[PDB]
Amino acid sequence: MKDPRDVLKRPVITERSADLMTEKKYTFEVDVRANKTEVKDAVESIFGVKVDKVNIMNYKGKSKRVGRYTGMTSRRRKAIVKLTADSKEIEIF
Amino acid sequence: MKRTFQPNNRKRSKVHGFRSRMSSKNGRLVLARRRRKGRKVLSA
Amino acid sequence: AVPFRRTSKMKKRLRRTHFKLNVPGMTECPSCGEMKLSHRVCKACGSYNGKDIN
Amino acid sequence: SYRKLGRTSAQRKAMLRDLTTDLIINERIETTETRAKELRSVVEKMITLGKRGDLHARRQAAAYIRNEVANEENNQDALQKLFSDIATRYEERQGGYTRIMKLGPRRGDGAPMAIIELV
Amino acid sequence: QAKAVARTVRIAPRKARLVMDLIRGKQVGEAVSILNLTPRAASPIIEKVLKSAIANAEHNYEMDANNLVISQAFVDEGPTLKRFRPRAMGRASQINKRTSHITIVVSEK
RNA sequence: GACCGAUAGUGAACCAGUACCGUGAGGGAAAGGUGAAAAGCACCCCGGAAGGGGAGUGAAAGAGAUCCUGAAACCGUGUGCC
RNA sequence: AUGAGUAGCGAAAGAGGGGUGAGAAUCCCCUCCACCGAAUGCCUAAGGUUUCCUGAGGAAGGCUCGUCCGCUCAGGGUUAGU
Repeated sequence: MKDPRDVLKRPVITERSADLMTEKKYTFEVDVRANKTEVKDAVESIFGVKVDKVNIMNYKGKSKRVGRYTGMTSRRRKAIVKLTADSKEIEIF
Repeated sequence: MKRTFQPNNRKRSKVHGFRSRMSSKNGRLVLARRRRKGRKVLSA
Repeated sequence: AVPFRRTSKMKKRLRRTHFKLNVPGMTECPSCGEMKLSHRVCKACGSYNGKDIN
Repeated sequence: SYRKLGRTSAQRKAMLRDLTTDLIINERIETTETRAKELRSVVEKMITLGKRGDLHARRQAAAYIRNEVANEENNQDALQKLFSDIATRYEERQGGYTRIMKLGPRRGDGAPMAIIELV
Repeated sequence: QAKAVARTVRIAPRKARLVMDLIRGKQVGEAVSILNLTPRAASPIIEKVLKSAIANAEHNYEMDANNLVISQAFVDEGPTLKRFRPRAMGRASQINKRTSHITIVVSEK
Protein backbone atom coordinates (compact mmCIF):
# COMPACT_ATOMS: atom_id res chain seq x y z
CA MET A 1 0.00 0.00 0.00
CA LYS A 2 1.24 3.49 -0.77
CA ASP A 3 2.47 2.67 -4.23
CA PRO A 4 4.76 5.49 -5.43
CA ARG A 5 2.69 6.32 -8.49
CA ASP A 6 -0.18 7.29 -6.13
CA VAL A 7 1.79 10.30 -4.86
CA LEU A 8 2.34 12.06 -8.18
CA LYS A 9 -0.76 13.18 -10.07
CA ARG A 10 0.18 15.37 -13.04
CA PRO A 11 2.82 17.90 -14.18
CA VAL A 12 2.31 21.67 -14.26
CA ILE A 13 2.99 23.59 -17.48
CA THR A 14 3.00 27.40 -17.33
CA GLU A 15 5.53 30.12 -18.17
CA ARG A 16 6.83 30.04 -14.59
CA SER A 17 7.12 26.25 -14.76
CA ALA A 18 9.23 26.32 -17.92
CA ASP A 19 11.37 29.16 -16.58
CA LEU A 20 12.12 27.04 -13.51
CA MET A 21 12.61 23.94 -15.67
CA THR A 22 15.47 25.77 -17.36
CA GLU A 23 17.34 25.39 -14.04
CA LYS A 24 16.79 21.66 -13.33
CA LYS A 25 13.65 22.30 -11.26
CA TYR A 26 10.36 20.54 -11.88
CA THR A 27 6.83 21.26 -10.67
CA PHE A 28 4.23 18.61 -9.85
CA GLU A 29 0.82 18.19 -8.27
CA VAL A 30 0.79 15.63 -5.47
CA ASP A 31 -1.69 14.01 -3.11
CA VAL A 32 -2.99 16.35 -0.41
CA ARG A 33 -1.85 14.02 2.41
CA ALA A 34 1.76 13.29 1.37
CA ASN A 35 4.79 14.86 3.04
CA LYS A 36 8.08 15.78 1.38
CA THR A 37 9.85 12.49 2.10
CA GLU A 38 7.39 10.35 0.14
CA VAL A 39 7.61 12.84 -2.71
CA LYS A 40 11.39 12.51 -2.71
CA ASP A 41 11.38 8.69 -2.67
CA ALA A 42 8.65 8.58 -5.33
CA VAL A 43 10.60 10.81 -7.71
CA GLU A 44 13.70 8.71 -7.05
CA SER A 45 11.92 5.45 -7.83
CA ILE A 46 9.78 6.40 -10.83
CA PHE A 47 12.38 8.22 -12.93
CA GLY A 48 15.72 7.07 -11.52
CA VAL A 49 17.48 10.37 -10.83
CA LYS A 50 19.16 12.09 -7.89
CA VAL A 51 17.18 14.51 -5.72
CA ASP A 52 18.69 17.32 -3.66
CA LYS A 53 15.80 19.27 -2.13
CA VAL A 54 12.00 19.47 -2.16
CA ASN A 55 9.74 22.44 -1.42
CA ILE A 56 5.99 22.11 -0.86
CA MET A 57 2.97 24.40 -0.65
CA ASN A 58 -0.81 24.40 -0.17
CA TYR A 59 -3.57 26.07 -2.18
CA LYS A 60 -7.21 26.82 -1.42
CA GLY A 61 -10.36 26.63 -3.52
CA LYS A 62 -11.82 29.29 -5.78
CA SER A 63 -15.41 30.52 -6.07
CA LYS A 64 -17.12 30.29 -9.46
CA ARG A 65 -20.46 31.57 -10.72
CA VAL A 66 -21.55 29.40 -13.64
CA GLY A 67 -25.19 30.18 -14.36
CA ARG A 68 -27.21 31.34 -11.38
CA TYR A 69 -25.55 28.84 -9.01
CA THR A 70 -22.38 29.17 -6.96
CA GLY A 71 -19.78 26.71 -5.75
CA MET A 72 -16.10 26.19 -5.10
CA THR A 73 -13.23 24.26 -6.66
CA SER A 74 -11.02 21.76 -4.86
CA ARG A 75 -7.80 22.27 -2.91
CA ARG A 76 -4.35 21.58 -4.31
CA ARG A 77 -0.81 20.78 -3.18
CA LYS A 78 2.22 21.66 -5.30
CA ALA A 79 5.81 20.41 -5.10
CA ILE A 80 9.05 21.71 -6.63
CA VAL A 81 11.96 19.25 -6.81
CA LYS A 82 15.57 20.17 -7.65
CA LEU A 83 17.84 17.49 -9.16
CA THR A 84 21.61 17.44 -8.50
CA ALA A 85 24.06 18.66 -11.15
CA ASP A 86 25.22 15.12 -12.09
CA SER A 87 21.75 13.51 -12.30
CA LYS A 88 20.17 13.17 -15.77
CA GLU A 89 17.12 15.32 -16.71
CA ILE A 90 13.56 13.87 -16.37
CA GLU A 91 12.00 13.68 -19.87
CA ILE A 92 8.88 15.74 -19.06
CA PHE A 93 7.37 15.88 -22.59
CA MET B 1 -18.83 54.76 19.31
CA LYS B 2 -18.39 51.04 19.85
CA ARG B 3 -21.04 48.84 18.32
CA THR B 4 -22.41 45.75 20.01
CA PHE B 5 -20.84 43.13 17.72
CA GLN B 6 -17.07 42.57 17.79
CA PRO B 7 -15.98 39.51 15.79
CA ASN B 8 -13.85 36.74 17.27
CA ASN B 9 -13.60 33.13 16.11
CA ARG B 10 -12.35 31.58 19.36
CA LYS B 11 -15.16 32.99 21.50
CA ARG B 12 -17.74 32.06 18.88
CA SER B 13 -16.61 28.45 18.75
CA LYS B 14 -16.22 28.18 22.53
CA VAL B 15 -19.76 29.44 23.22
CA HIS B 16 -21.93 28.38 20.26
CA GLY B 17 -19.94 25.46 18.88
CA PHE B 18 -21.00 21.90 18.16
CA ARG B 19 -18.61 20.32 20.65
CA SER B 20 -19.93 22.72 23.29
CA ARG B 21 -23.59 22.02 22.54
CA MET B 22 -23.02 18.27 22.83
CA SER B 23 -22.21 18.56 26.56
CA SER B 24 -25.55 19.14 28.30
CA LYS B 25 -28.88 17.51 27.56
CA ASN B 26 -30.38 20.87 26.60
CA GLY B 27 -27.80 21.34 23.85
CA ARG B 28 -28.65 17.91 22.50
CA LEU B 29 -32.31 18.91 22.56
CA VAL B 30 -31.44 22.00 20.50
CA LEU B 31 -29.54 19.88 17.98
CA ALA B 32 -32.45 17.45 17.68
CA ARG B 33 -34.88 20.32 17.11
CA ARG B 34 -32.67 21.74 14.36
CA ARG B 35 -32.37 18.33 12.69
CA ARG B 36 -36.13 17.78 12.72
CA LYS B 37 -36.87 21.07 10.93
CA GLY B 38 -34.26 20.41 8.26
CA ARG B 39 -31.76 23.25 8.62
CA LYS B 40 -28.58 23.04 6.58
CA VAL B 41 -26.36 24.68 9.22
CA LEU B 42 -26.48 22.81 12.53
CA SER B 43 -24.82 24.78 15.33
CA ALA B 44 -21.95 27.18 14.66
CA ALA C 1 -45.65 72.50 4.68
CA VAL C 2 -47.44 69.41 3.34
CA PRO C 3 -49.96 69.47 0.45
CA PHE C 4 -53.54 69.52 1.68
CA ARG C 5 -55.01 67.69 -1.33
CA ARG C 6 -53.80 65.99 -4.47
CA THR C 7 -53.44 67.93 -7.71
CA SER C 8 -55.69 67.10 -10.66
CA LYS C 9 -54.63 66.65 -14.27
CA MET C 10 -56.00 69.97 -15.51
CA LYS C 11 -53.89 72.01 -13.09
CA LYS C 12 -50.76 69.99 -13.86
CA ARG C 13 -51.22 70.39 -17.61
CA LEU C 14 -51.91 74.11 -17.19
CA ARG C 15 -48.75 74.66 -15.14
CA ARG C 16 -46.53 72.84 -17.62
CA THR C 17 -47.30 75.33 -20.46
CA HIS C 18 -44.12 77.40 -20.11
CA PHE C 19 -41.78 74.43 -19.52
CA LYS C 20 -40.35 74.20 -23.03
CA LEU C 21 -37.27 75.07 -25.07
CA ASN C 22 -36.86 77.10 -28.26
CA VAL C 23 -35.11 76.57 -31.58
CA PRO C 24 -31.48 77.73 -31.82
CA GLY C 25 -30.38 80.83 -33.68
CA MET C 26 -28.58 79.39 -36.68
CA THR C 27 -27.52 80.31 -40.22
CA GLU C 28 -25.54 78.67 -43.01
CA CYS C 29 -21.93 79.37 -44.06
CA PRO C 30 -20.91 81.01 -47.35
CA SER C 31 -18.47 78.18 -48.18
CA CYS C 32 -19.85 74.64 -47.93
CA GLY C 33 -22.78 75.88 -45.87
CA GLU C 34 -23.61 73.55 -42.99
CA MET C 35 -26.21 75.56 -41.10
CA LYS C 36 -23.97 76.54 -38.17
CA LEU C 37 -24.67 78.80 -35.20
CA SER C 38 -24.56 82.55 -35.70
CA HIS C 39 -21.32 84.25 -34.63
CA ARG C 40 -19.56 80.91 -34.17
CA VAL C 41 -16.97 78.85 -36.04
CA CYS C 42 -18.36 75.57 -37.33
CA LYS C 43 -16.65 72.23 -36.78
CA ALA C 44 -16.75 70.79 -40.32
CA CYS C 45 -17.02 73.35 -43.13
CA GLY C 46 -18.66 76.46 -41.71
CA SER C 47 -15.41 78.27 -42.32
CA TYR C 48 -15.57 81.45 -40.23
CA ASN C 49 -14.25 84.34 -42.35
CA GLY C 50 -11.59 82.18 -43.96
CA LYS C 51 -10.69 78.58 -43.16
CA ASP C 52 -12.83 76.15 -41.18
CA ILE C 53 -11.01 76.28 -37.86
CA ASN C 54 -12.23 72.95 -36.53
CA SER D 1 -15.45 95.51 -12.42
CA TYR D 2 -13.99 92.03 -12.80
CA ARG D 3 -15.17 88.46 -12.38
CA LYS D 4 -14.35 86.04 -9.58
CA LEU D 5 -14.56 82.87 -11.73
CA GLY D 6 -15.74 80.75 -8.81
CA ARG D 7 -12.39 80.66 -7.01
CA THR D 8 -10.82 82.28 -3.98
CA SER D 9 -8.62 85.34 -4.40
CA ALA D 10 -5.44 83.25 -4.16
CA GLN D 11 -6.35 80.56 -6.68
CA ARG D 12 -7.62 83.10 -9.21
CA LYS D 13 -4.17 84.70 -9.32
CA ALA D 14 -2.45 81.36 -9.80
CA MET D 15 -4.80 80.31 -12.60
CA LEU D 16 -4.32 83.62 -14.43
CA ARG D 17 -0.55 83.22 -14.11
CA ASP D 18 -0.64 79.68 -15.51
CA LEU D 19 -2.82 80.70 -18.45
CA THR D 20 -0.74 83.74 -19.38
CA THR D 21 2.42 81.64 -19.25
CA ASP D 22 0.96 78.89 -21.44
CA LEU D 23 -0.33 81.33 -24.07
CA ILE D 24 3.18 82.71 -24.63
CA ILE D 25 4.61 79.25 -25.27
CA ASN D 26 1.89 77.67 -27.39
CA GLU D 27 0.68 80.66 -29.48
CA ARG D 28 -2.95 79.53 -29.18
CA ILE D 29 -5.10 78.02 -26.43
CA GLU D 30 -8.67 76.84 -25.96
CA THR D 31 -10.56 77.50 -22.71
CA THR D 32 -14.01 78.72 -21.72
CA GLU D 33 -15.28 82.05 -23.01
CA THR D 34 -15.24 83.85 -19.67
CA ARG D 35 -11.67 82.74 -18.94
CA ALA D 36 -10.50 84.04 -22.32
CA LYS D 37 -12.34 87.33 -21.84
CA GLU D 38 -10.69 87.84 -18.46
CA LEU D 39 -7.27 86.71 -19.72
CA ARG D 40 -6.82 88.95 -22.76
CA SER D 41 -6.33 92.07 -20.61
CA VAL D 42 -3.47 90.69 -18.53
CA VAL D 43 -1.76 89.17 -21.55
CA GLU D 44 -1.89 92.50 -23.41
CA LYS D 45 -0.46 94.33 -20.39
CA MET D 46 2.46 91.84 -20.21
CA ILE D 47 3.31 92.22 -23.96
CA THR D 48 3.74 96.03 -23.60
CA LEU D 49 6.13 95.62 -20.62
CA GLY D 50 8.28 93.38 -22.88
CA LYS D 51 8.13 95.88 -25.78
CA ARG D 52 9.67 98.53 -23.43
CA GLY D 53 12.73 96.26 -22.95
CA ASP D 54 14.64 97.49 -19.85
CA LEU D 55 15.94 96.00 -16.55
CA HIS D 56 13.07 97.33 -14.37
CA ALA D 57 10.62 95.98 -16.99
CA ARG D 58 12.41 92.61 -17.21
CA ARG D 59 12.34 92.37 -13.38
CA GLN D 60 8.60 93.35 -13.09
CA ALA D 61 7.56 90.77 -15.72
CA ALA D 62 9.84 88.23 -14.00
CA ALA D 63 7.75 88.53 -10.81
CA TYR D 64 4.68 87.22 -12.68
CA ILE D 65 5.81 85.02 -15.62
CA ARG D 66 6.19 81.38 -14.50
CA ASN D 67 9.54 79.74 -15.25
CA GLU D 68 9.06 76.95 -17.79
CA VAL D 69 11.16 76.01 -20.81
CA ALA D 70 9.72 77.61 -23.93
CA ASN D 71 12.04 76.21 -26.61
CA GLU D 72 14.02 72.99 -26.55
CA GLU D 73 17.54 72.76 -28.05
CA ASN D 74 17.78 76.48 -27.24
CA ASN D 75 17.57 76.55 -23.39
CA GLN D 76 15.14 79.42 -23.89
CA ASP D 77 13.20 80.51 -20.83
CA ALA D 78 9.70 81.82 -21.56
CA LEU D 79 10.83 85.27 -20.41
CA GLN D 80 13.64 85.28 -22.97
CA LYS D 81 11.17 84.26 -25.67
CA LEU D 82 8.83 87.08 -24.65
CA PHE D 83 11.56 89.70 -24.75
CA SER D 84 13.14 88.37 -27.96
CA ASP D 85 10.54 87.21 -30.48
CA ILE D 86 7.19 88.84 -29.75
CA ALA D 87 8.64 92.32 -29.26
CA THR D 88 10.11 92.30 -32.76
CA ARG D 89 7.03 90.57 -34.18
CA TYR D 90 4.63 93.31 -33.02
CA GLU D 91 7.00 96.28 -33.11
CA GLU D 92 4.53 98.47 -35.05
CA ARG D 93 1.03 97.66 -33.77
CA GLN D 94 -0.63 99.94 -31.22
CA GLY D 95 -2.61 97.58 -29.02
CA GLY D 96 -4.83 94.63 -29.75
CA TYR D 97 -2.57 91.59 -30.12
CA THR D 98 -5.28 88.99 -29.46
CA ARG D 99 -8.51 87.71 -30.96
CA ILE D 100 -11.22 85.41 -29.58
CA MET D 101 -13.19 82.99 -31.76
CA LYS D 102 -16.21 81.11 -30.44
CA LEU D 103 -17.08 77.43 -30.88
CA GLY D 104 -19.87 75.11 -29.80
CA PRO D 105 -20.63 73.96 -26.28
CA ARG D 106 -19.05 71.12 -24.31
CA ARG D 107 -20.57 67.68 -23.83
CA GLY D 108 -19.80 67.23 -20.15
CA ASP D 109 -21.45 70.32 -18.70
CA GLY D 110 -22.62 72.45 -21.62
CA ALA D 111 -20.03 75.18 -21.13
CA PRO D 112 -19.31 77.48 -24.09
CA MET D 113 -15.78 77.22 -25.44
CA ALA D 114 -13.52 79.60 -27.34
CA ILE D 115 -10.06 79.75 -28.88
CA ILE D 116 -7.74 82.65 -28.02
CA GLU D 117 -4.59 83.26 -30.05
CA LEU D 118 -1.98 85.89 -30.87
CA VAL D 119 -2.33 88.26 -33.83
CA GLN E 1 -43.71 55.62 -45.56
CA ALA E 2 -41.04 53.96 -43.45
CA LYS E 3 -40.54 54.05 -39.70
CA ALA E 4 -37.98 53.11 -37.05
CA VAL E 5 -38.18 52.30 -33.34
CA ALA E 6 -35.79 52.40 -30.38
CA ARG E 7 -37.49 50.16 -27.80
CA THR E 8 -36.07 50.49 -24.26
CA VAL E 9 -33.33 53.07 -24.50
CA ARG E 10 -32.41 54.25 -21.00
CA ILE E 11 -33.76 57.80 -20.63
CA ALA E 12 -36.71 59.37 -18.82
CA PRO E 13 -39.61 59.98 -21.26
CA ARG E 14 -40.49 63.41 -19.87
CA LYS E 15 -37.03 64.66 -20.85
CA ALA E 16 -37.24 63.24 -24.39
CA ARG E 17 -40.64 64.70 -25.21
CA LEU E 18 -39.04 68.12 -24.68
CA VAL E 19 -36.99 67.66 -27.88
CA MET E 20 -39.40 65.51 -29.85
CA ASP E 21 -41.85 68.40 -29.61
CA LEU E 22 -39.27 70.62 -31.29
CA ILE E 23 -38.54 68.24 -34.14
CA ARG E 24 -42.10 67.26 -35.14
CA GLY E 25 -43.57 68.45 -38.42
CA LYS E 26 -40.47 69.93 -40.06
CA GLN E 27 -38.71 68.87 -43.25
CA VAL E 28 -36.15 66.08 -43.12
CA GLY E 29 -33.13 68.05 -44.29
CA GLU E 30 -33.72 70.90 -41.85
CA ALA E 31 -34.44 68.38 -39.08
CA VAL E 32 -30.91 67.07 -38.60
CA SER E 33 -29.33 70.51 -38.22
CA ILE E 34 -31.72 71.42 -35.41
CA LEU E 35 -31.11 68.02 -33.82
CA ASN E 36 -27.32 68.33 -33.75
CA LEU E 37 -27.26 72.02 -32.73
CA THR E 38 -29.49 71.34 -29.67
CA PRO E 39 -27.43 70.84 -26.42
CA ARG E 40 -29.68 68.26 -24.67
CA ALA E 41 -28.93 64.54 -24.04
CA ALA E 42 -31.67 62.93 -26.11
CA SER E 43 -30.58 64.62 -29.33
CA PRO E 44 -27.96 62.00 -30.36
CA ILE E 45 -30.46 59.16 -29.88
CA ILE E 46 -33.23 60.96 -31.77
CA GLU E 47 -30.77 61.81 -34.53
CA LYS E 48 -29.70 58.18 -34.83
CA VAL E 49 -33.26 56.87 -35.11
CA LEU E 50 -34.18 59.56 -37.65
CA LYS E 51 -31.18 58.61 -39.78
CA SER E 52 -32.27 54.98 -39.61
CA ALA E 53 -35.76 55.88 -40.82
CA ILE E 54 -34.37 57.86 -43.75
CA ALA E 55 -32.12 54.96 -44.72
CA ASN E 56 -35.09 52.57 -44.56
CA ALA E 57 -37.01 54.84 -46.93
CA GLU E 58 -34.02 54.97 -49.30
CA HIS E 59 -33.32 51.27 -49.69
CA ASN E 60 -36.52 49.26 -49.21
CA TYR E 61 -38.93 51.54 -51.10
CA GLU E 62 -36.81 53.68 -53.47
CA MET E 63 -38.43 56.90 -52.31
CA ASP E 64 -35.67 59.57 -52.44
CA ALA E 65 -34.77 61.90 -49.55
CA ASN E 66 -35.28 65.32 -51.14
CA ASN E 67 -38.99 65.36 -50.28
CA LEU E 68 -39.46 63.56 -46.96
CA VAL E 69 -41.16 65.29 -44.02
CA ILE E 70 -41.77 64.05 -40.49
CA SER E 71 -45.36 62.96 -39.85
CA GLN E 72 -45.45 61.05 -36.53
CA ALA E 73 -42.97 61.74 -33.72
CA PHE E 74 -44.25 60.33 -30.43
CA VAL E 75 -42.48 58.93 -27.34
CA ASP E 76 -43.77 56.17 -25.04
CA GLU E 77 -42.56 54.74 -21.74
CA GLY E 78 -41.09 51.35 -20.89
CA PRO E 79 -40.26 49.12 -17.93
CA THR E 80 -38.72 50.61 -14.80
CA LEU E 81 -35.83 49.63 -12.54
CA LYS E 82 -36.39 50.12 -8.81
CA ARG E 83 -33.43 50.89 -6.53
CA PHE E 84 -32.91 52.16 -2.99
CA ARG E 85 -30.97 54.89 -1.23
CA PRO E 86 -30.39 54.97 2.55
CA ARG E 87 -31.52 58.11 4.37
CA ALA E 88 -30.99 59.26 7.95
CA MET E 89 -31.91 56.98 10.87
CA GLY E 90 -32.47 53.80 8.86
CA ARG E 91 -35.13 54.84 6.34
CA ALA E 92 -34.16 53.65 2.82
CA SER E 93 -36.19 55.76 0.41
CA GLN E 94 -36.92 54.55 -3.13
CA ILE E 95 -35.45 55.51 -6.52
CA ASN E 96 -36.84 54.96 -10.03
CA LYS E 97 -34.75 54.56 -13.19
CA ARG E 98 -37.09 55.03 -16.15
CA THR E 99 -36.90 54.00 -19.81
CA SER E 100 -38.65 54.93 -23.05
CA HIS E 101 -39.65 53.78 -26.54
CA ILE E 102 -38.95 56.19 -29.40
CA THR E 103 -40.80 56.05 -32.73
CA ILE E 104 -40.50 58.17 -35.88
CA VAL E 105 -42.40 57.87 -39.18
CA VAL E 106 -41.22 59.51 -42.41
CA SER E 107 -43.52 60.08 -45.37
CA GLU E 108 -43.33 61.47 -48.91
CA LYS E 109 -44.91 64.93 -49.22
C1' G F 1 -63.63 11.93 -3.64
C1' A F 2 -71.55 16.98 -5.39
C1' C F 3 -62.08 18.42 -2.26
C1' C F 4 -58.09 22.99 -4.39
C1' G F 5 -56.58 24.82 -9.29
C1' A F 6 -50.98 29.14 -8.85
C1' U F 7 -53.25 35.71 -3.45
C1' A F 8 -56.19 28.64 -3.81
C1' G F 9 -53.94 23.77 -2.12
C1' U F 10 -48.49 21.89 2.27
C1' G F 11 -44.45 27.27 4.59
C1' A F 12 -42.54 25.10 -0.44
C1' A F 13 -46.16 22.76 -8.32
C1' C F 14 -39.94 26.42 -9.86
C1' C F 15 -32.25 23.57 -7.11
C1' A F 16 -37.34 25.83 0.00
C1' G F 17 -36.57 25.39 5.46
C1' U F 18 -33.31 27.96 0.23
C1' A F 19 -32.57 33.67 -0.17
C1' C F 20 -32.67 37.19 3.68
C1' C F 21 -32.91 38.90 9.39
C1' G F 22 -30.63 37.70 14.40
C1' U F 23 -24.39 36.86 18.91
C1' G F 24 -27.89 32.92 19.92
C1' A F 25 -32.43 29.93 20.90
C1' G F 26 -35.33 31.50 16.66
C1' G F 27 -38.33 33.87 12.40
C1' G F 28 -39.11 33.09 7.39
C1' A F 29 -40.43 34.72 1.60
C1' A F 30 -41.15 35.93 -3.99
C1' A F 31 -41.09 33.06 -8.44
C1' G F 32 -46.05 28.08 -13.61
C1' G F 33 -47.81 28.39 -19.70
C1' U F 34 -43.41 30.06 -27.46
C1' G F 35 -44.86 26.39 -31.13
C1' A F 36 -47.64 19.94 -33.30
C1' A F 37 -42.47 20.01 -34.55
C1' A F 38 -36.72 24.85 -33.18
C1' A F 39 -38.74 24.53 -38.46
C1' G F 40 -35.24 29.65 -32.69
C1' C F 41 -35.03 34.61 -38.28
C1' A F 42 -29.17 32.32 -44.16
C1' C F 43 -28.91 36.99 -46.91
C1' C F 44 -29.30 42.82 -47.64
C1' C F 45 -29.56 48.00 -45.39
C1' C F 46 -28.90 51.97 -40.89
C1' G F 47 -26.09 51.69 -36.41
C1' G F 48 -19.62 51.27 -32.11
C1' A F 49 -23.27 47.79 -29.91
C1' A F 50 -28.42 47.70 -28.29
C1' G F 51 -32.41 48.08 -31.43
C1' G F 52 -34.85 48.28 -35.97
C1' G F 53 -36.79 48.02 -41.85
C1' G F 54 -36.91 44.26 -45.60
C1' A F 55 -36.30 39.08 -47.19
C1' G F 56 -37.37 34.07 -45.35
C1' U F 57 -39.90 29.49 -41.63
C1' G F 58 -44.78 28.82 -39.85
C1' A F 59 -51.84 27.81 -39.86
C1' A F 60 -50.52 32.38 -37.22
C1' A F 61 -43.89 36.90 -36.34
C1' G F 62 -49.50 41.91 -33.60
C1' A F 63 -45.83 34.00 -31.75
C1' G F 64 -39.32 36.26 -31.74
C1' A F 65 -37.12 34.25 -25.57
C1' U F 66 -40.89 36.33 -18.09
C1' C F 67 -42.52 34.43 -26.05
C1' C F 68 -51.46 31.52 -24.39
C1' U F 69 -55.61 35.36 -23.43
C1' G F 70 -54.73 39.72 -22.21
C1' A F 71 -59.08 44.23 -18.04
C1' A F 72 -58.47 48.91 -14.64
C1' A F 73 -55.77 52.78 -12.43
C1' C F 74 -51.56 55.53 -15.11
C1' C F 75 -48.93 57.88 -19.70
C1' G F 76 -49.33 59.72 -24.90
C1' U F 77 -50.45 61.10 -30.63
C1' G F 78 -54.59 62.91 -34.16
C1' U F 79 -59.19 65.09 -34.63
C1' G F 80 -65.65 67.01 -34.60
C1' C F 81 -68.08 70.91 -30.93
C1' C F 82 -67.02 74.64 -27.00
C1' A G 1 -50.01 58.28 -9.35
C1' U G 2 -49.56 63.59 -6.50
C1' G G 3 -45.86 66.79 -4.24
C1' A G 4 -42.04 67.67 -9.14
C1' G G 5 -38.34 68.17 -13.27
C1' U G 6 -38.83 70.36 -6.93
C1' A G 7 -34.94 69.15 -2.25
C1' G G 8 -30.32 66.68 -2.54
C1' C G 9 -25.59 64.99 -5.35
C1' G G 10 -21.96 63.36 1.93
C1' A G 11 -15.45 68.59 4.64
C1' A G 12 -10.13 69.45 0.45
C1' A G 13 -6.65 73.25 -5.94
C1' G G 14 -5.91 72.76 -10.33
C1' A G 15 -4.18 74.55 -15.60
C1' G G 16 -2.42 73.67 -20.41
C1' G G 17 -0.10 70.45 -24.39
C1' G G 18 -0.13 65.60 -26.34
C1' G G 19 -2.58 60.63 -26.77
C1' U G 20 -6.36 56.93 -27.53
C1' G G 21 -11.11 56.36 -29.22
C1' A G 22 -17.79 55.71 -32.52
C1' G G 23 -17.72 59.19 -28.57
C1' A G 24 -13.23 62.45 -23.36
C1' A G 25 -14.34 68.61 -17.91
C1' U G 26 -13.83 63.21 -15.55
C1' C G 27 -8.85 57.60 -18.73
C1' C G 28 -2.92 57.44 -20.04
C1' C G 29 1.93 60.48 -20.63
C1' C G 30 4.53 65.36 -19.91
C1' U G 31 5.39 70.23 -17.56
C1' C G 32 4.28 73.79 -14.01
C1' C G 33 1.15 74.62 -9.49
C1' A G 34 -1.03 73.04 -4.53
C1' C G 35 -1.85 69.66 0.45
C1' C G 36 0.06 66.06 4.88
C1' G G 37 4.91 65.26 7.33
C1' A G 38 4.29 62.34 16.55
C1' A G 39 1.17 61.86 9.56
C1' U G 40 -2.72 61.58 4.96
C1' G G 41 4.79 58.28 5.81
C1' C G 42 6.36 52.23 6.88
C1' C G 43 5.38 47.28 9.29
C1' U G 44 1.60 44.47 11.15
C1' A G 45 -2.49 42.90 14.80
C1' A G 46 -7.55 41.29 15.14
C1' G G 47 -11.00 40.74 11.45
C1' G G 48 -11.90 40.08 5.96
C1' U G 49 -11.31 36.13 2.15
C1' U G 50 -8.84 36.40 -3.80
C1' U G 51 -10.34 41.73 -3.07
C1' C G 52 -3.44 40.51 -5.53
C1' C G 53 -0.88 39.96 -11.29
C1' U G 54 -1.72 39.98 -16.93
C1' G G 55 -5.31 40.11 -21.37
C1' A G 56 -10.25 41.34 -22.98
C1' G G 57 -15.46 44.00 -21.69
C1' G G 58 -18.89 48.00 -21.86
C1' A G 59 -25.97 44.90 -20.02
C1' A G 60 -26.33 46.04 -14.13
C1' G G 61 -23.06 48.73 -9.70
C1' G G 62 -19.86 53.86 -9.32
C1' C G 63 -25.14 59.68 -6.18
C1' U G 64 -22.83 62.83 -13.23
C1' C G 65 -19.67 60.94 -17.43
C1' G G 66 -16.56 57.09 -18.61
C1' U G 67 -12.37 54.36 -23.67
C1' C G 68 -11.67 53.73 -16.43
C1' C G 69 -12.39 50.71 -11.47
C1' G G 70 -11.95 47.14 -5.07
C1' C G 71 -17.42 45.72 -11.20
C1' U G 72 -17.99 41.28 -15.37
C1' C G 73 -15.20 37.13 -18.23
C1' A G 74 -10.62 34.06 -18.91
C1' G G 75 -5.67 32.62 -17.45
C1' G G 76 -1.83 32.88 -13.51
C1' G G 77 0.44 33.83 -8.45
C1' U G 78 1.93 32.26 -1.81
C1' U G 79 8.66 27.57 -1.54
C1' A G 80 11.53 27.59 5.85
C1' G G 81 16.29 22.42 10.48
C1' U G 82 17.05 28.76 12.41
